[PDB]
Amino acid sequence: QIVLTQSPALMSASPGEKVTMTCSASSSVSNMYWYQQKPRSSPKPWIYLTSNLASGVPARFSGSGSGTSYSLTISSMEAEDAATYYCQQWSSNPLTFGAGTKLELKRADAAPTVSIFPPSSEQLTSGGASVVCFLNNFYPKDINVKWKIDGSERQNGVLNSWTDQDSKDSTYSMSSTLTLTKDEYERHNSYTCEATHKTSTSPIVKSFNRNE
Amino acid sequence: KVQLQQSGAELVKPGASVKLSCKASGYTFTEYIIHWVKQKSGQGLEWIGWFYPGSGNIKYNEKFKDKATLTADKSSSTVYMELSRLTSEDSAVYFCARHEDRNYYSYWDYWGQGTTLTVSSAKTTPPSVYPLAPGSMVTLGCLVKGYFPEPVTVTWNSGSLSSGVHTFPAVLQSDLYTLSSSVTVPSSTWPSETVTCNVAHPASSTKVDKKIVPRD
Repeated sequence: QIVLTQSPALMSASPGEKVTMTCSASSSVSNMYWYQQKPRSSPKPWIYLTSNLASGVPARFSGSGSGTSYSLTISSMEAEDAATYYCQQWSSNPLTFGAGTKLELKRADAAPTVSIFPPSSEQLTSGGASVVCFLNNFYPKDINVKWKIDGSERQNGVLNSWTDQDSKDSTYSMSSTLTLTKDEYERHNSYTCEATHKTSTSPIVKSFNRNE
Repeated sequence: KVQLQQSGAELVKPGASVKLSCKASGYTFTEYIIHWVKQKSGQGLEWIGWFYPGSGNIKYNEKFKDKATLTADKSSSTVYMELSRLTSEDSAVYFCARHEDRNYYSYWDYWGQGTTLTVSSAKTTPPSVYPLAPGSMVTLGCLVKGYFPEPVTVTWNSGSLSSGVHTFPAVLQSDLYTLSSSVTVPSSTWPSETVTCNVAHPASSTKVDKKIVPRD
């Protein structure tokens, strides 16, 4: 039943850097068990019996605790280590987990490649208009999208979605959608996708016109 | 080799029941204990109970005492979990896991993938697939809007375009899911050759291929 409290869920670490996660428990516990989980995948056992290291795991990982505060430590961070790590307890009943800490690969900050798309001729024929705007391959994760039509901020009707970190280059990507009526879209002229990122001292703009 | 295989994703109306199955193979069924875990999409893990075949011994997480029933076939080496009186907050991904019977020096060494139960009154809905062409490196994409059951499948040229692809997670615009996918290819590649995104929504068995064409 014991409540398991984990350290900063959003943790950032570059290759080489040493990482430390801690799992705090509400009541005293005999041993702690850690698991790893990848983007929508079955969680695999990582560290069992407080510090034994399960089957599959590199020795750069290490467990410790032996009390009411336990910890998982990576000595040398690597790219294949980005994941969410959970801590489980076996001592009391019922069996409980932590909330999880999502480890993340810190790398050089990259600016996004922005692309905007007018509605397809199919969507208009069925009475509908969706202006998509892709923001591909950037770091860090935090970014804001600002839509503009005829030079004014469209506040509602927006729709954002994020992919997880890329296993190759460790960047993120973002799809922003703007769904309008076929009639409301066939009225304004300029459609701007204004994106703000920490890398640049100005927002990256991609716009188009219906009169094309 | 040890393998645990679970039933496919499900969509049930609130109130009814569902029977999730975990099929073991490659090891003696009556030597390991099967646990069940719930992970509401996004949130963390939660234990529901265990089942030991042979003794037929059960022990539910006492939150899910009235929610779940653990049975087993044993002739097929298969553990069952039934959920009854389903509501909206039962929508989650359910795992099964294996642990040795008399060890203590063991762990949950093998898991059997997820099963994404969806509890909703929404009707099963095929998707609308729209191509997205622009107007040195050329980004394309297609929009998949207005489908419900989940999930969908997006490839480009039957999987002949793998790298440089970004398929984005779905979101509910109103009470239907919308998904977007992108591919980036050299200017020499397109529009001089065909690009066709392939969408498959298995819950409705639709299978759609949309050629990306430049505009007039």
